[PDB]
Amino acid sequence: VDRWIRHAAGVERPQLLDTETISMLTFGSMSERNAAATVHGQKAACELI
Amino acid sequence: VDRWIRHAAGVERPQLLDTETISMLTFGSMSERNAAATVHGQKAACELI
Amino acid sequence: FFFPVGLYLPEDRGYTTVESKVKLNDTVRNALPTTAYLLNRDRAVQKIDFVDALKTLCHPVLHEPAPCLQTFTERGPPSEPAMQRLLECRFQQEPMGGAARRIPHFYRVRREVPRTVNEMKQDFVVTDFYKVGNITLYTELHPFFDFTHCQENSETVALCTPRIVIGNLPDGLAPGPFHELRTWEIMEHMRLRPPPDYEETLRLFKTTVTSPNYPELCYLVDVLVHGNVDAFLLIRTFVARCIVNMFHTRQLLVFAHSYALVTLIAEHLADGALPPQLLFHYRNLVAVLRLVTRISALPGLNNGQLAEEPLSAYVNALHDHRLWPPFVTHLPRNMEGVQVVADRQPLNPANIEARHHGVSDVPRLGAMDADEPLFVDDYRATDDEWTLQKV
Amino acid sequence: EANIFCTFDHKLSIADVGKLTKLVAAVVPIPQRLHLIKHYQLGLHQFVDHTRGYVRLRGLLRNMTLTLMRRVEGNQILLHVPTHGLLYTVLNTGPVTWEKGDALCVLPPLFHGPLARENLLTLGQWELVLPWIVPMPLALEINQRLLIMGLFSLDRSYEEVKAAVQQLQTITFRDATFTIPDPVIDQHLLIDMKTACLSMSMVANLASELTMTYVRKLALEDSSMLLVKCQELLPQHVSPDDEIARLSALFVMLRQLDDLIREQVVFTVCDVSPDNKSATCIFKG
Amino acid sequence: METHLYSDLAFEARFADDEQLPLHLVLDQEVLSNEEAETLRYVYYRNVDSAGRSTGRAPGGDEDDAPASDDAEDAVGGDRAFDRERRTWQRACFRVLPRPLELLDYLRQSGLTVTLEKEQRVRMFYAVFTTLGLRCPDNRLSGAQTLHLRLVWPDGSYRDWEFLARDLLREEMEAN
Amino acid sequence: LTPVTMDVNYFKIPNNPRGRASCMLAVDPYDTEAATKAIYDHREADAQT
Amino acid sequence: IEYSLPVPFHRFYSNPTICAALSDDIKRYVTEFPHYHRHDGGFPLPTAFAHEYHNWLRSPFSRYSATCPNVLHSVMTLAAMLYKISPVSLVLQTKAHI
Amino acid sequence: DEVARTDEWKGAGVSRLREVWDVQHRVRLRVLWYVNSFWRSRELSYDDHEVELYRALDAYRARIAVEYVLIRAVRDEIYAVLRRDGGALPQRFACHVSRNMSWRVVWELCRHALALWMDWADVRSCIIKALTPRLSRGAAAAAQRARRQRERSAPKPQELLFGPRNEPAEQTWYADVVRCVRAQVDLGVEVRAARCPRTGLWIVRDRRGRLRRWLSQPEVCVLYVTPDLDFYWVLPGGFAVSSRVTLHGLAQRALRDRFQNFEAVLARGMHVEAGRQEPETPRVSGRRLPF
Amino acid sequence: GPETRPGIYVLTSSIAHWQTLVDVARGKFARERCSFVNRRITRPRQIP
Amino acid sequence: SLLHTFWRLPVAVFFEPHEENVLRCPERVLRRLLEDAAVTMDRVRKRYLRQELRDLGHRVQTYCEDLEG
Amino acid sequence: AVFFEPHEENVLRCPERVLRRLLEDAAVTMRGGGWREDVLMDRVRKRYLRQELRDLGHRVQTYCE
Repeated sequence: VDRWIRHAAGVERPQLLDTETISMLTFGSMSERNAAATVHGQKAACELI
Repeated sequence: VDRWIRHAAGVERPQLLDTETISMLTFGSMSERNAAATVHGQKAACELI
Repeated sequence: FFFPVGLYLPEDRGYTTVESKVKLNDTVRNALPTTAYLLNRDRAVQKIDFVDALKTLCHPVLHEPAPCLQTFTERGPPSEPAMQRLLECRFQQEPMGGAARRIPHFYRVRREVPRTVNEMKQDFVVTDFYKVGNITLYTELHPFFDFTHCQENSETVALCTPRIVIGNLPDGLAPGPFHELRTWEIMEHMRLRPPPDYEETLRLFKTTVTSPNYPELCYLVDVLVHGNVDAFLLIRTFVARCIVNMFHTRQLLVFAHSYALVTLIAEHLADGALPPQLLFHYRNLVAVLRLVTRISALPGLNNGQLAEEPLSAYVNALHDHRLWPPFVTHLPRNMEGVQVVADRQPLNPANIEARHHGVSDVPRLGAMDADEPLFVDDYRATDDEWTLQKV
Repeated sequence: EANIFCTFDHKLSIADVGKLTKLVAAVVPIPQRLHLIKHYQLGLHQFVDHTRGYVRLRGLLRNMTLTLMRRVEGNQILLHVPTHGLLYTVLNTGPVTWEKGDALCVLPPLFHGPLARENLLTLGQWELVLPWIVPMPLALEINQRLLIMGLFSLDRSYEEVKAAVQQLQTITFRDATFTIPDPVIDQHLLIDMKTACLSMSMVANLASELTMTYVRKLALEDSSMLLVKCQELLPQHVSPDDEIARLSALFVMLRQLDDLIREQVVFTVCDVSPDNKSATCIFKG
Repeated sequence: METHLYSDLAFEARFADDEQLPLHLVLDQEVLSNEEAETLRYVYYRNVDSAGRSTGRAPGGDEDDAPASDDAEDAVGGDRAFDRERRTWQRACFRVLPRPLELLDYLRQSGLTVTLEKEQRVRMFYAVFTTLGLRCPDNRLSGAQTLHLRLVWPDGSYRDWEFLARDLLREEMEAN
Repeated sequence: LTPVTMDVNYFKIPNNPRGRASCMLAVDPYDTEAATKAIYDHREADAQT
Repeated sequence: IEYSLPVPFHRFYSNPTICAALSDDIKRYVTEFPHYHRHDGGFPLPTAFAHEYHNWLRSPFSRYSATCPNVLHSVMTLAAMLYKISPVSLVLQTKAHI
Repeated sequence: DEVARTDEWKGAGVSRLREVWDVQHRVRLRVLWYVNSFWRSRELSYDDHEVELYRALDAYRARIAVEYVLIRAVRDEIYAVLRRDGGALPQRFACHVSRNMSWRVVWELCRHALALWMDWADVRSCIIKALTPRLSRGAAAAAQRARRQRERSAPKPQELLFGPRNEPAEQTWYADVVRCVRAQVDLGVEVRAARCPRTGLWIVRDRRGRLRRWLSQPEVCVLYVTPDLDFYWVLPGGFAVSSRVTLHGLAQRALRDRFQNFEAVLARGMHVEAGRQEPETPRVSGRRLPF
Repeated sequence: GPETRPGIYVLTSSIAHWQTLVDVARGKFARERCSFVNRRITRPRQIP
Repeated sequence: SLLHTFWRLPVAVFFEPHEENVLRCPERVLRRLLEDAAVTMDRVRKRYLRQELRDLGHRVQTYCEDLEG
Repeated sequence: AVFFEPHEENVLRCPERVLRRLLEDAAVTMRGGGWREDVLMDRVRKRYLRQELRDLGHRVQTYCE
C-alpha cells in the first residue's frame, strides 16, 4: 500500500536521513534538484487541513 | 437551575462571602478582570428589549 | 498569501450579489466548489484541484495521532471546575454471550448515564460551534480522529479513536446538507442525477414499516426460515396467501424488515405466484438496493486489488467486509481478521460451529441457552449478499 | 581557506575580552570549515548535550577541524588552522601535565577531581567549553577503559557494574585525578564492540599450534614475576612460510583490534615551558 | 530469520555444561499489541519441571519454602532468594520485524527451501523472533514439563505466558 | 488538437502551439539532456502551464 | 408480548416504545426518566453496548437518522457518508473529483 | 570442497509450521521446526506419564492459587476483625459526617460492596501492588534501617550542636475502589495519604493534590493497603476497619515465582550508572527505514 | 565467486577522519566481511 | 443504628466540596440506593462422571460384541 | 443542615445486631463454597476434555475407515 501511494504521487523513493557526524560536516540536505522547465521563477505552496 | 444557567452562560460562581460583600458596596469593585490579548480595544455593548 | 478552497457556505442564507453578469448551468459541478482559480504572475488563470494537492494528503504523517495523543496526555483534564461534566465514561468490557438474558438486569437499576463527548459535540449548530459557549471544543484535535478524555478504573485517561468513515465527523464541522450535496455530486458522477422512479414503492414501504397493524407472523416466520432456500419452498403457498390476503384487506406490505425475506421472495416467487405489481414492488426494492450499491462503489475506478483486498473495499465501508450488518443470518465468506466472540475467547476457526438438519440433534436443541457452541447454518455468505445485507 | 574569522553577536565587556585574549594560541574546534562563522559554532557548547553520550561526543569531536586563537581586535577573532608538518604553538586549557617528546591528541573534557569548572566566558547561553589536549597514554587508556566498560556492561545488572565502575571510572595520570562523566552505551558502542569481537575471534581462529602453548612451555621451563602474573589469567608440523602468511593475517587483525582504541596524533610537543601552560607542537590540527 | 539459527548453534555449543534443546518461535499480534512490540526490549525463558520447582534451583529441594512470617526484615528471608529468582531465569535472543508480512513468503525471500504439505497462508502484522530453550537433564524428555515465557517492557511491567510441554511435542517428537 | 483542452486557460494567453515550452531560455545553455527532458518528456510537468 | 424480549443493542434499532411495550423494567425506566425517550440514539444502551468509540456508525449517524425525510437521496446519503478517510480512499475519491 | 554448516541450514528450510496455545487458552504462538537442526540428531525419547501430568497440574493450581488464597485470607481477616471488635468499628478517616441520617442503609451497602468486591477479585488489585515494592532488592535493608532510625535515643545537646545533622509525612498507598450501585469495581489505583494535622486522621489525594472525593458518596467503598502491610476497609462516614494482611498461609517461593519485582539489565541507550535521566527508547517501528 | 573477486573503487567522502570513515565503510561493506569469514570457514588452508 | 459522636454539639458547614467530604444525602436517595443494591446480584458434574461411567459400560459391551462378532 | 467535624473517638455502632448476625451468616455461607481459583481450573479441564474427546473421535475415525 506504501508502494501504491508512492506510485499515486510523484515522489519516487523513501530516502534515509543523515547522521550526526555528516550533518556536522554538511550544511543541509538540498534534496530536490532543478527541473528542466523554469519559465516562472521559484515556487512554494503548502497548506493545512 | 442556578448551576445550570451559570454553566450555560459562561459566568462562574459568585465568589462573595462576608469578607468581600460590603467592600463591593463601599466603592464598587473591579470585578471583571482584563483579557490576555486585545487587538481591537476595549469593548462596550448593552441591551434594551 | 492565504486563500481557501472547497468551502461550504450556509445554504440557508444563499445569496447572489450578481444575477446579471453571470448565469451558470444548473449542474452540481458548478454548484459545489471542488477547485480553485488563482492567477499566475502573468495575468493568466490557473486551476488547483484536490488532486493537484494530493502529495500532502496521502502522507504517513497525516494518519497517526501519536505526537498529538502524547501532547494531549501531557495536559489532561480541564482545570475549569465547571468543566467537570464531559469526562464521565464507564467504558468496560465483559462477557457478551449472556447479555441476551441480562438486558433487563441492566435496566433493573434506575441510574442515568452521563452523556458521552460524541453526543455532547453533535448537538451544536453549524455557526455557534465556533463560540466559547461550546464547552467540548478542546477535544477536536484532528480531522481524522477523536480525542476523548474520560474515566478508566478511577483514572481519567485520554483515548484516541479514529473516525473511520466521514460520517463520524460531527455536523458542526460537516453538516447534513453538505452530505446531501455530496450525494447529489456523486449521483451526477454516475449519470444518475435523474434517478429512476421509485417514489411510490418507497412511499408504500414507509407506510408499511411504521403502521401498527403489522402482523405478528412475519417475526416468527423470519426466525423460522433465516433465508434457507428449501425452507421457503415449504412456505410457498403460505406466503402467497400472506401476501395476497393481507395486501387486499390492508394496504401495507408484509415481510418489510428482513433482508433475507426480500432477497428471497423477489428471487424465488418470480414464476407468477402472485399478482404482478407486488412482484414489481419487491423487484423495485431490490433495484433500489442495486442502485445504491452502485453508488457506494466507484465503478469506473474499481479495478485491481491491493494487499489482498478489493480496491472497492478500501473506499467505502459497505464493500469492506470488516463491517457487519446488525442482523446477521449467515456467517461471511471472507473471515480474514474478524475475531468473533460470544463470551470470552474468539471463536475463530471451524472447530466449534456445527449444525445439521433432519437428523434432529437433541444436544443442539438442549444446549440452545448454552451459547458457547454456536450453530452456524453452514452457508458462508458471499460478498455480494454481504454488501446488500449491510445496505 | 586557512585564515578564518568568527563574527560575534553581543557587546563585549572588558572582562570577557580579557578572558579571550588570555586564551591566545589555544585549541578550539569548528564544525563546518568555512570562511566566516557565528559564535555558536565555536567550542563545544553547541555540540554538548547531557545524557546523550560521551562516545557520541568524542565521535563528533573526532571529525572536527581544530584552530588556534590569535589577534582578537573586537567583534571577531582571526582563527588559523595549522598546515601539516609546520611547527605551531598551543596554550593548554585542561590541567593535564605534559612532558617533552610526548605526542598529544584531542579529547572531550572530562570531569575534574577538584572540579574547578571555570566556564572561561559568561554570555547569554553560549558558554565556551573546550576539548582537552591529552597525551597518548592517558587518551589510549581512557578509550580502552570506556570500551572495557562497554564489553563489561552487557548481560549484567546495575549492581556488579556499579561496583566495578566505582573502581573503573577513576583514572590517574602522573599523580593527577580524573573521572569519566557519562559512560552511557550508544549504538556506536555496540558497533565498536561488534568490530572488536569479530577481530578477537578472527585472532582466535588462525592461531598456530605453538603460539597457543608458548606461555605453557614458558611457564614450565622458566620462572619470573610477569610469567606467573600472566599465567594466573589462564610440535608436529613445521611449515614456517605458512606461519609468515598466518602472522601477516594476524598482524592486520591486530592493527584492526588496536585501532578501535587509537585516536591519531593531533600534536607532538617540541618545547614546553616549565609552568605547563604553553608549548610548541609540530603538527597540524 | 537471522536470529533463530544463532541460538540453535549456541544450544548445540553449550551442550556440555547444560543439557538444553532449542525451540524457535514466532509470535503474532494475538499475543501482544504493536505498541507492546515496537518498544519491547528482551525476552526470558524458564523451564519449570513437572512435579517440582524449576531447573535453576538446587536438584533436590531448597530452603525457600518457609512461611513468609508477616514481617519486612525477612519478607523474602534476605536478598539471596531474590538472587535465586534472578538465577532461575535465563535470557534468550530477540528480533523484531514491524511490517506486515507473509511468513512462508518471508522465508522464501531468504534462501530457506520451505516444503509445506499444505499452503497454510499465515498473515500477521509484525514478526518477533525468539527461541525458548527447554531442557532435560537426562537425555529422555518428560512430556509433563512446563515452559514459561516472560516478556518485559522498558517500563518494567510484564505478562508471563506459560504452557505445558505436551501439546508442543505431541507430533514433532513422534515425527523423529 | 483534442476538443477537451481549455480555451479559457490556454487560448486566451500568448502561448506555444503544442502546450510545451519550446522557449529554451528557461532551461540552461549547453545541456542537451535537460533540453530533451523539458521539451519532450512527460514524467515532469512543464514550467509554462 | 411475553414469549420474547427486546434487545436494544446498536445506536440503530434501539427504540424506547418497543422496549417499553415489550419489557416492563425498561418501561419503568422510561417512565422514571422521560428525557431518555429521545429516538436519536439518546436511549441508554447497556454496558455491553456502551462503546460509542468502537463502532463504525457513531452518534452523528443516529442524530441524522431522526431528521431525515423519506426520499431516495435520503436513503443513499447513509451510503455516501460511509466513505472512508483512508489514504487510498482519499486518492480514489479525489481522482473521481469527489 | 567444504560446504559450511550455515549453507546447509539455509538451504534446509523449515519442515512444517506448527502452532500451539497456553494453559489458559489465551495466547497462540507459531513454532517452526528446521530439518538440519541438531534436535533431530540427539536420539531422545518421550515418556508422557499421567500422574506426572497430575502433579504438574497440581503445581499449576498452586501457582494460580497464590494470590487467590491471599485474597480469601484477606476476607477471613475482614470478618475476624469485624467479629473481635464486636462490630463497634472506629473512625480513622477525616470526613464531615451527620447524625440525623439513618445508618441502617449504609451497613447493608457496605456488605453489598464487600460481596461485589469479592465477585471481582483480580491479579491487578491492592495487596499485590502493595507487596511488589516489599518484594524488591533493597527493601529489606531499607526496612530494617527505617526500623533502626525510628528507634533512636534522646537527642543529647552534644550531638545536637556539633554532630552531623538529621534528615516523610506523605505516603503512597494502593487502593481498590468498589462502586456498589452502578456495579463498576475499579481494580487498582494509586493514592497518596497524609495526617491532616488539625486532628489525628488521614486524608487521601491523587498525584496532583486532587483530594479524592468518593468518600462523601454513599454509593462506593474503598480498600487501602500500605507498604507496611496495613489494611484499611473504608465505608462512607469515615469509619474504617484496620488490620494486618497475613502471609503465614503462603509459601515464600510462591510469592517469588508469582509477582517478583524486576531489577534491570543493561542494554543500548541506558546509562552505566543508575538513577539518571535516560535517552530515547530504541523504538524500531514501521514508520522509518531501519537506517 | 568460487575462487576470487577483487573489486576496486575510488571513494569521495566528506569525512576527513580515518576511523569513522572506515567504520561507516565496513558498515556499508559488511557483506564482504561475511564472505571473508565464509571463505575462512570453507578453506582451512588458504590465508585470506 | 445511630453512631456515637464524640463532639456533643453539631458544627455548621460552609465548605465547598474541594475542601472537605460531607454526607448530606436524605433518606429517599438511600432508599433508591437500597432498591438498586438489593436486586443487582454442582450435582450435574458428578452426574457427568456417572454418565462417563455409563459410556464405559457402553464401550465395553460393544467390545464384547467386537470379540463375539 | 448541620454536621460534625470528625475525630478518632466518634465511632459507629454494631447496627443493633440484626445485620451483624446476617453478616456472620454471609461469612459461614461463603466459608464452604466457591473458591474462585478452581473456576479457571474447570475451564482448562473442560478445554482438555473437549480436545481429548476430539482426539479420540478423530483417532477412531481414521482407524475405522
